[PDB]
Amino acid sequence: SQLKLLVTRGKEQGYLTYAEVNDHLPEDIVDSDQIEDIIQMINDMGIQVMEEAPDADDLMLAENTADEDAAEAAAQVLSSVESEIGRTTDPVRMYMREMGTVELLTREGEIDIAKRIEDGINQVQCSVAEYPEAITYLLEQYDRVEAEEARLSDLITGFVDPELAREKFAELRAQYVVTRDTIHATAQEEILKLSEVFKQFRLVPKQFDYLVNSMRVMMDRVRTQERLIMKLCVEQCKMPKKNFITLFTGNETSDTWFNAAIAMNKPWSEKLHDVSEEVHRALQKLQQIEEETGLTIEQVKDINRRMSIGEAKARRAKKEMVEANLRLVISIAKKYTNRGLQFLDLIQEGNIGLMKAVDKFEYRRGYKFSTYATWWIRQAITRSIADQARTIRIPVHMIETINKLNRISRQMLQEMGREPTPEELAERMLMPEDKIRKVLKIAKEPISMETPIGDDEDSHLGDFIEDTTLELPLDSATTESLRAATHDVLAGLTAREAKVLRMRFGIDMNTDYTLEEVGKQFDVTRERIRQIEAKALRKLRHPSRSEVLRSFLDD
Amino acid sequence: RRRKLPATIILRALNYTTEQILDLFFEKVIFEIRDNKLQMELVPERLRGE
Amino acid sequence: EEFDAIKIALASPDMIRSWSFGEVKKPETINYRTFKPERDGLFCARIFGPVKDYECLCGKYKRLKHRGVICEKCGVEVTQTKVRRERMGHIELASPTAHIWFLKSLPSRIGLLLDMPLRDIERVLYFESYVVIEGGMTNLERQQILTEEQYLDALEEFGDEFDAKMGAEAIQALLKSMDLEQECEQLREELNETNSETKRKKLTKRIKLLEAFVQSGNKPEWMILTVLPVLPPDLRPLVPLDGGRFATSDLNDLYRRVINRNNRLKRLLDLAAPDIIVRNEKRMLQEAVDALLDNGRRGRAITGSNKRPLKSLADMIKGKQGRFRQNLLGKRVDYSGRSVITVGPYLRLHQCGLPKKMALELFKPFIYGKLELRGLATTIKAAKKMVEREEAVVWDILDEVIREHPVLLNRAPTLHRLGIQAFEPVLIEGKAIQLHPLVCAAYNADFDGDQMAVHVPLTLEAQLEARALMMSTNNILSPANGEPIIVPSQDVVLGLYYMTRDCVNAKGEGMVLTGPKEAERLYRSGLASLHARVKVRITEYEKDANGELVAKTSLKDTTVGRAILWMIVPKGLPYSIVNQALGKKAISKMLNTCYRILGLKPTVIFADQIMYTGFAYAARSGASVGIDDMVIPEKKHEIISEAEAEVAEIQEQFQSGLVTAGERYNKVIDIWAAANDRVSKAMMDNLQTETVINRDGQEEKQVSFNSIYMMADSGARGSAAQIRQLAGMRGLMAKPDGSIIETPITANFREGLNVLQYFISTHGARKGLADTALKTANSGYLTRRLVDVAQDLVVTEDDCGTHEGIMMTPVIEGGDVKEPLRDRVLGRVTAEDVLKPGTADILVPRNTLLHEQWCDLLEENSVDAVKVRSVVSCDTDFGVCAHCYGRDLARGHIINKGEAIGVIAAQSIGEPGTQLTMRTFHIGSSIQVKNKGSIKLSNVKSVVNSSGKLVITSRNTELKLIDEFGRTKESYKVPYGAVLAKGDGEQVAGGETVANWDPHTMPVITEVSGFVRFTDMIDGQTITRQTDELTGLSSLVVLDSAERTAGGKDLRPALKIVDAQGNDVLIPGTDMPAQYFLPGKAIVQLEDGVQISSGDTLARIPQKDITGGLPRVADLFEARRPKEPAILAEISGIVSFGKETKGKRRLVITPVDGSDPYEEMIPKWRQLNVFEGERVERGDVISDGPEAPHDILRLRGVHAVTRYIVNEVQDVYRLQGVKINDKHIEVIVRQMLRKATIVNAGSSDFLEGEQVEYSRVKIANRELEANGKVGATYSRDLLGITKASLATESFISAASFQETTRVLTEAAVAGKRDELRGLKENVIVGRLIPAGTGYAYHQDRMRRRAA
Ligand SMILES: [Mg+2]
Ligand SMILES: [Zn+2]
Ligand SMILES: [Zn+2]
Repeated sequence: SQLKLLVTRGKEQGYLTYAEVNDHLPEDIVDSDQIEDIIQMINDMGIQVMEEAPDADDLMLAENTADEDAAEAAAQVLSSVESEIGRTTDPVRMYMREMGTVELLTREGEIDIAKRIEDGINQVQCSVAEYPEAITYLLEQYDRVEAEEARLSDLITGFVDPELAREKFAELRAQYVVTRDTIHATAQEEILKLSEVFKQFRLVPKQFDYLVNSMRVMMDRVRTQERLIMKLCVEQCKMPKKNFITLFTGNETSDTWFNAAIAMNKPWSEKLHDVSEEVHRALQKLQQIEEETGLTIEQVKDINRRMSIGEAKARRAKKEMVEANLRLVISIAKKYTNRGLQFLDLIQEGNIGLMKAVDKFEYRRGYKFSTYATWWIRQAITRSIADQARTIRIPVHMIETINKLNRISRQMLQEMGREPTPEELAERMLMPEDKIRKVLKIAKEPISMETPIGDDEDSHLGDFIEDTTLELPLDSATTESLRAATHDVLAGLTAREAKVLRMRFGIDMNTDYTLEEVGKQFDVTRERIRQIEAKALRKLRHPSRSEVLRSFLDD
Repeated sequence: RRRKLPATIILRALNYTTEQILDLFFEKVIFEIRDNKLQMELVPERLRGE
Repeated sequence: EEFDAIKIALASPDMIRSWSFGEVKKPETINYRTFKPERDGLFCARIFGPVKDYECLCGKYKRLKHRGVICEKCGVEVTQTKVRRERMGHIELASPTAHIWFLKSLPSRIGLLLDMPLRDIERVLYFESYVVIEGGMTNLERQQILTEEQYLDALEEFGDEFDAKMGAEAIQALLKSMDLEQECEQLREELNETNSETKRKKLTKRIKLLEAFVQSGNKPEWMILTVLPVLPPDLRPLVPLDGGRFATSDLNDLYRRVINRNNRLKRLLDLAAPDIIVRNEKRMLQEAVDALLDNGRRGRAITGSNKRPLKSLADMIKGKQGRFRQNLLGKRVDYSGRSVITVGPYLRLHQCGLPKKMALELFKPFIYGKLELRGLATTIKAAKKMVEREEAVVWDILDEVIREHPVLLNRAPTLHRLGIQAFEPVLIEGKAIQLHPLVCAAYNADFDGDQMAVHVPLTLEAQLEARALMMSTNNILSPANGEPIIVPSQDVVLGLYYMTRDCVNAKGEGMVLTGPKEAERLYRSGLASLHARVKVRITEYEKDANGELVAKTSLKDTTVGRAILWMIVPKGLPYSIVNQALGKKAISKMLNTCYRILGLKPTVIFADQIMYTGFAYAARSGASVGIDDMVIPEKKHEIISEAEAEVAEIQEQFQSGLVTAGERYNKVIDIWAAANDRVSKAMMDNLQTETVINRDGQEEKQVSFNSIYMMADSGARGSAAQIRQLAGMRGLMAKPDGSIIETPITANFREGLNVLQYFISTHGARKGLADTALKTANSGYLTRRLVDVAQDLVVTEDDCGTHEGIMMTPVIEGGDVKEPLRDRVLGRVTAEDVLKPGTADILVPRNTLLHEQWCDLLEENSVDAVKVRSVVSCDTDFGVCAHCYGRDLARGHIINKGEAIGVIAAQSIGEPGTQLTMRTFHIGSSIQVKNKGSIKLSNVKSVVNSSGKLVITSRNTELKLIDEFGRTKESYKVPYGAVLAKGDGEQVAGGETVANWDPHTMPVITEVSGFVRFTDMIDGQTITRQTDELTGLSSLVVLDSAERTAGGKDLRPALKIVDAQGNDVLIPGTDMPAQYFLPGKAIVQLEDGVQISSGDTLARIPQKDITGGLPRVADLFEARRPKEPAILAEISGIVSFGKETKGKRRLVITPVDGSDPYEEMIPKWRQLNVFEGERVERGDVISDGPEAPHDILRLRGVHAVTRYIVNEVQDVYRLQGVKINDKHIEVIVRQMLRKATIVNAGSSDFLEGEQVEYSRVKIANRELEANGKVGATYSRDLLGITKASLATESFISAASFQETTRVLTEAAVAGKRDELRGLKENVIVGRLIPAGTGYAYHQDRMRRRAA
């Protein structure tokens, strides 16, 4: 309320001061960012100071702006900011406070987190070995790759020589074909052999993404078909959840639990009659998916469910670890705070790097994950500070050369005493004595074109850079005069003369022609064109006919 | 330039209590009761123009 | 491209794609090796067009014929390179983002559009707190925000049928999901039911907002950007500076940041990082975009590699360097120049000198045209080489281009519209612009190195305007008053004042001359001095006949000097004008009479002849100054000894304890200033009549020819003050605190000044400097603020057709008439016809332009008031009719149609404002008639007492002074019940007292004469035991509230008047019986037991600074209510008291019968100057003090407040002695009181308590009541200029001088189709101004439109 008393005093007295506002303010905030916000609000309020000094005379005397409908909202913002709570300001501090709710240690709890990660990858790996189109995709890639339409080392990123991989491709080919060539006597044994021959291989992450995306599309197909079934039965016929799932569960393959269900003498059966064909199509795509794969749609669901749960566990372990290591990222990113980039940009590059570190960690070499990910963080932030810091972007090797020059410049600037010359840098460095000129030309920033060149009334460097490409009005007038002159000159010829001498040039037309088209016009792609052109050139060379033209000669 | 405060707060924080504060920032005028109704000490300079 | 009104509105996304030329995707700009632009970054080729005109990027297609074809290799549309300046590309912001203007504008656009406070919006945006977006109907309000844990639970609460987001996605969902017609219906509902004036006030306000936002073409979700356009490439260049160093603008930096963060957010989304990562990234992108737009309102700017905050798109429009104020009004100008001005007296006043070289550089195109015309160069290049050789013939051709071609000559600050005058040229050797001399007073330009600039008018309309409107000899009347501004200034007037004076015995004494001609033939040959008193035969031509000139020879008795001055005076003037001393005031009213009699041509040629002869005889005087010229008084040493002994007296008396230190200081300073005035008078009387010379006899004394005295008498320079400082002592230096030092300077400048005295002088000298340094740097603030409010005002009707003006009379402030009537009804046009005091007549028709002939008649018949038509009551819609503005102008005829009077009005009020002290500045009981003349009483309520004398029983009886003419010669304001002597409308004798009263104490004198008793006077309760107890005066005086009991506060202190028995006679006319009641401090003296006489002091009741600076004028036009507001009546009726002393006692006034109940709360710390038993007229002084102009406007009416403002600001000027005609202040007032308020809308469609401006509502009810329907009551407002300019039909105008951001955003949400037809508007958008010559053009477009 007292800050409202500051408001009324600012209304009456006609100003305030840093001491006045700092007196009335609500205690216990004092971040000096909330303060700057509230001072900007009081400025936006009726008060227009904010002061330091009380006055003020004839120099801009008796100033005021009503600014109605801003006072009622500004004073409202004040009374609300004081009464409720103190709001955070900026976003670096947002990030700090929001991550400070992270329990900031995993002293060998990293082992459990990596345990969960391995759980996810291994459940999805069982999904991999069990997904038929996975092995068919591998076999298809093998054939495409062998012919030479693709590489073996591009598809799979090593097991736990591409000929070893290829004989293994044939081994798994025989495994998968023997799995498929028993259509129900030994199918479980077959899948067992297939899984235990495929569960020590590996692929590119993008090949695995393609596998998972064909899998996700399979799921999307099955989900659209279950829509076609249930949203067309239940939500189209008053066939409720219980009376639909009584026949939708367990077998979930045959058309009977829909068609014969139509005949069970029920209201939903008396409403499904026109949706009969639509759900028939639904179960037909479902059994065609069956045709596709070989496993029931319920096995489809169970497999993708296990995959999804492993994926969720792995993502959650990733999240938990990254929340932990955000502190590490902040600590390591503090060390580049004026490279030409923001603190938050550095720490976001670090976030990306830490994510890659998580994705490429293993305890099977006994690492300590903190110092492991420190490298990835520093490398990603270095790559970023190189790539997207300079205004005009210079490449990575060029930035390495530039920092080499700076290191050697410092070393020489206290070895030689005064400073080094390019001729001396081209022998401490071993560059060609000209690349150093180009490097130390290039590696400097640009000047800010709103730089204050305060040597005037009030100016800017931008207001002094003239325009170079504009054509002088003298030039434009001369051009128009020359057009008129040469037009009258060319009128001072014959029709055939003027036509050929316009065409072989670009005068009063589009771009200028060739002797081929000159001949396609005047019937003679031959010396008639040359005759006319050169003879008219001679004719216009006549002084007393081209004297004005040669007066158009800027010599 | 932070908030204002009662200026005696710094003096109390300097290991001063109220008695020695008052006897730092004031002279003294005594009052007595010598057999009758609140006698007074009176230096000639004290009561100028009142 | 004569398009239309400009239009503004929200930036719909698909619109932002239609503006596009391909998405910017990458942060690169250029290629670090080849400085072509990388594709595609902030720059590009395929997006924003080709680099080189008609040339591809890779270079496949390089001919004009191939324009249009996009190269198959790098898709660059081969076209001009200025197409690089108009293409806008867009960005595809992955997550949405909130436009900072429609977030932090102040009143949040989203806040009062969603019905939601701002802090929750910042929560949902910066991810502080979740928020529902159509949470269905289970538990949660739509706007109901949440927090983390609450959303976590609620997902377990209602995991289904639930919808909660946070981020820009949330605000966009809310705005989109909103449906505005629903909220209009809901708000009209709660306007129906909820009958709470505050409540349904804000309810109907928000419904006003939503209906506005619906009736635009907008949609509520367009405030949240999905697609963000990049400025083109060439408005934020990356210029190659010399050395490889590039000097880029800052928007490249900001867009690089935003494109980085957008790409990084997309990259995060592909990985699906944990939510802390994506949240911090979206916040970073939000801050990046918010720094792109405004770089402020966000709390802390993001400064570039400097420490200087980098400018942004809301900052290239704003400020005194944004495009509005810095490149749409102040733009450099080809065909200009400048130089040092100089003197050049050999010129007629219509031709400025000018150098050959500035001429041959300004008029190169003209030269080139002429040289290809006369065949001196067949081609233009040859002509250039010629005129760059400075050959022989280009000077001849330049003299043929500079024959009639007026150059505009400007000085550095151009305050008033004479600041920019044109001239012809006259080619000159040298490089100084030899300006004329007379015009320097107009420019305000001495020749101490001041630099005037010459422009050139290119076209042919501009040449006719630089000849027929801006030529030098068409602006000699100052725009702010009719007096000529060609006053001869310093060497010219000294020349005349030396020429036309008379020494007593010069050669050629008394000899008669045959005319002026042989007066010159005598002087030049030397037979007689230039001045020695002499009979001549002048022949003056008076022109009393209708346009005739009747010659009349005579023998005036003159000098030779006056006669030789007479050969230059033109015909119509009479010889008594040049027979006097011809000082500066007289030599200027010479020109004034010339212009008032003979028109303009002879006044121009006569001002030139005056300057010529003035310079000539001023040089012939040899008027030099030498050190024997400053004569000290020989009675100075005595005066200084005498005062320095009086200080000895006060020193001795201070050290005897008799006077305080303040008193001795004041007395010392008093005796020194007295010695100062005595010494100055002694020198001035040793100086003026000092010369004593002798005609053929003993001796005789005359005004002197001490060179410094002529220089101080003519008006050339200086005055008696500077002559004081040169000869007498120089006063008391005032130290800059304001306190005057007490150690005077007993020395002067002819003597020395020892060290102390000079040093003490330094204080005041440097204060003068430190103020005229702040004045020259803040000189045009007042004109700026006035032309902001009074600009779009143009005299756009021939005759408004009304009969309602303001009544003019000569101001008289209790003494000699300050401002007569011929200075106020000089130009304005009458409102209702004027009748000679018998009515006798119809003296002047109502539409007669009162030029000086009609003022002649009015002053021949002694007319006292002339109800003259006035600008503030013109009945024109968006304009001011031709007549009612009157006539005043640089010309002397009626104001033309269109001539932009708002600007010249603001400048008439603002250019003398340079001539006023910038610091504010404070100057600080019987009536005595001056002379013969009858007495005149207005509002006089007198009683014929049994004593005989006269007493006024009306609060407001003005005591005037009328003669037998009938004129009002004097007026005085009698206090209440002053003892009056003479008759009411009768005759008195000159210089005789006629009214006396009580100085500090208020009589309560009775009404009629009847017996007396008391009522409710109990001591201790209502009265106190007062008495002049040495005399027996039993005074049981009324007790106040703090001494009357709490039932005593319920008591009524009273004075009953009994008749002869015990009853109470009716008050005569009314039926309130005979008695007077009284307030606290109604000090009673007598008691019950006497019959009263009319004029009985039944009680005794006890109880101006004029700021004169410029800031008094600034606050007058700001109309700020003063500190002590003059409490003023509210309803014309009887007075009474109210609820007694609830802190502020409550008055109560009552009419005869009507709406009586008005009671007013007053701080009872202040006197109430009203009786307890009277009938206070509406608009009557209940209290004293300055009365607020708003109260004038609301109680009395328009003409009252306008006469108030004009007389107040006229006081502020004619205090300082500055003339400014009242048309200008009246027009600035007509711009002040423009808005209006409503009482009962009725048969119109405006909200009742809404504020709307007068012109709109007046045309509305004028056309409605023109129908059979009924009007709409409106209560006029009155805004200060700084707020009355704050409302503008256009937004292009209000985007200049108001703060740009609020203007743009308010117009933007409102979708305000701003027309043109202002002056800021068209000067911005660069078509014809609709003020001057452009007015006929705009009438042309008005005809085009609407047909
Ligand atoms: Mg000067
Ligand atoms: Zn190309
Ligand atoms: Zn009018």
